[PDB]
Amino acid sequence: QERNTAWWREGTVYQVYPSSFKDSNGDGIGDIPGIISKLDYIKSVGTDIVWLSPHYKSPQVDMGYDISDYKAIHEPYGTFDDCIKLIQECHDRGLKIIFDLVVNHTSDQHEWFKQSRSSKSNAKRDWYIWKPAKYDEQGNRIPPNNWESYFGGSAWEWDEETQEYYLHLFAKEQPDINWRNLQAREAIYKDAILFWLDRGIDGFRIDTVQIYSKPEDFPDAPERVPGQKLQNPSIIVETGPQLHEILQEMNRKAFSKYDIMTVGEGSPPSLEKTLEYVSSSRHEIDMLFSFDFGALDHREIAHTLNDIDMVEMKETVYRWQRLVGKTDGWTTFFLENHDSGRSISRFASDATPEARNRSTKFLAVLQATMSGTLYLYQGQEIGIPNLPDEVPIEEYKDVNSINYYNAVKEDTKNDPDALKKAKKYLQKVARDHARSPMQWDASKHSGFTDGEPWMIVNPIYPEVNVAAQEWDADSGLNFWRHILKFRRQHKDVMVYGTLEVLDKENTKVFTFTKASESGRTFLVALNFTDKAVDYDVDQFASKSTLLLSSIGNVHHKSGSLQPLEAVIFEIH
Ligand SMILES: C[C@H]1O[C@H](O[C@H]2[C@H](O)[C@@H](O)[C@@H](O[C@H]3[C@H](O)[C@@H](O)[C@@H](O)O[C@@H]3CO)O[C@@H]2CO)[C@H](O)[C@@H](O)[C@@H]1N[C@H]1C=C(CO)[C@@H](O)[C@H](O)[C@H]1O
Ligand SMILES: C[C@H]1O[C@H](O[C@H]2[C@H](O)[C@@H](O)[C@@H](O[C@H]3[C@H](O)[C@@H](O)[C@@H](O)O[C@@H]3CO)O[C@@H]2CO)[C@H](O)[C@@H](O)[C@@H]1N[C@H]1C=C(CO)[C@@H](O)[C@H](O)[C@H]1O
Ligand SMILES: [Ca+2]
Repeated sequence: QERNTAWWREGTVYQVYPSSFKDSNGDGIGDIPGIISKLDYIKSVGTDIVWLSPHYKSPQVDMGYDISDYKAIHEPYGTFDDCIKLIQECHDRGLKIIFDLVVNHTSDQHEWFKQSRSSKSNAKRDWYIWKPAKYDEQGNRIPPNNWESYFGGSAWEWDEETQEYYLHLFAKEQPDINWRNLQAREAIYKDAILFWLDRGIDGFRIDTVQIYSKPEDFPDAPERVPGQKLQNPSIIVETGPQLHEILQEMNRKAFSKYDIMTVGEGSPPSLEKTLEYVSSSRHEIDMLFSFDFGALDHREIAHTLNDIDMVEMKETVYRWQRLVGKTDGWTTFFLENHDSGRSISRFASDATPEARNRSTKFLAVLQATMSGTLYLYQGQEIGIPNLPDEVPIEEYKDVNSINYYNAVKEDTKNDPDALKKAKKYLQKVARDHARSPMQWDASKHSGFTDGEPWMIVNPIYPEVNVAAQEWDADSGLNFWRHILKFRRQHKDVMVYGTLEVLDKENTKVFTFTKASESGRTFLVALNFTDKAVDYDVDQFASKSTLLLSSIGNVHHKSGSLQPLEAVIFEIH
């Protein structure tokens, strides 16, 4: 297996969320012709690869991650031929395109499930996870175990007709596939994987890549939340008894037969268990998204917010940057996605127009200097921030946001202090901050739509929009275009280099080196705080030359780092 791998190792990925990128026909929903009309723009950012979020036929309970037919397109996004055309349009512009592979579960509207739920005697009954009910000391019906769904409530839904519980780690409308069933495996390989590989896509982002294989005895999850009755089972369903077997099968039957890239969502906590997924010697997948960085400011199982521990952040970056150079594996780096809040609001400052611009550049230096495959999310390049405090809870259309808030409403009997704390939690880390439509210009709804958008546009759009940043040399967009050019030109150090952490105990400045096998070495220093901090590069490098600062080289002062100032020096 000798492959073309440089294109995905060095490539810049731009993730498009179809419902929110560009509406071509005034119904308020983004669509594929709209995407096609903005591919020139996507290319102009420095993108090599487009990651298209789910666009298949789907009732949109979980905005496309509940799929009812892998071989058909969500009608608002366009026709089947619109999708074939999008692939060609990307290829025409020198852009690769990867689709989202969501096969841990399907919609409850998928024909497979309609048949499986039909009857215990149906041929596809075993294609999903059906378990009998249990009874307590008082004789009341209870589910097989304490598993909590990732979206709240029990992970088992009761089907009255067949008197059995079915598993759903996500919503009740997303029943989980039984990956022990070999007939289910074959139908998924045919419909979800090879159908699209045969129509010329360049690979897949694999949704929840670690949780396909459940442990046969479905035991109770550990007490992760002290005193709570239900417990999230992520820690026991990840890397299950058949997981590696399954990825090996996907590789042998499909991924190895085409010139593609595969990135899986979710990584183990250890280097060696991670290498079981991404070591090129394992012939499974190419790279993984780790949730570790995204978890530095909140704990989702307890819905709590916390201040970022700078030392923990250093250890978290090094943890997965380690893969490049010292192993035959690969890694990824990203600050934003369709499941996260905006990076400038969470890791920098969105307080003022000046701060929004400064913050966009600061985080661009942090991402651009990380080894592995770099991923951008639509709007990260212009610095879209979180929806402000004035946006009411009713605008948070995400099912996860609605479920959590409603859980607080029910369990606290509308305690207004509890709801305010719930709102504040969501204002920081809800998925809705990524789904507010892309901001093209200062017209009505930022030019995303001629009609009324499905989701409210962030009200900062008159200032923050593509049109306002295009011809301003000082904009976040032009900073991103420049730093991606810098990254490509110095790929030995930025893409493929080995990362080492210096000045570890410093709680205000993160300093790391990027070194290529040739010996060429860069030193990167980021002041994450709101105050100027004394910083002497001569204490970490004998000789250094400033290459760039996120605040402008002429504003860099020797002996210190300004608030949210990131600098790159060539050393040795
Ligand atoms: C949305 C996302 O849910 C899962 O990821 C999050 C977990 O639910 C959180 O609890 C938290 O996980 C932590 C683990 O509990 C902990 O053991 C440790 O590993 O750290 C984790 C981070 O603190 O954070 C996770 C990241 O948000 C789930 O695993 C992930 O796959 C889900 N995302 C995709 C799944 C679906 C289902 O189709 C979609 O709704 C999303 O759009 C997907 O992209
Ligand atoms: C103390 C803290 O103040 C500043 O942080 C503020 C931001 O500048 C504001 O933009 C605002 O951020 C909120 C966003 O508007 C909002 O969208 C939301 O989602 O989250 C943000 C709230 O967290 O409010 C912030 C005040 O909370 C300042 O920029 C920042 O540096 C300051 N952080 C200090 C904390 C540490 C300890 O970890 C020390 O190193 C320094 O005192 C500062 O770094
Ligand atoms: Ca539309």
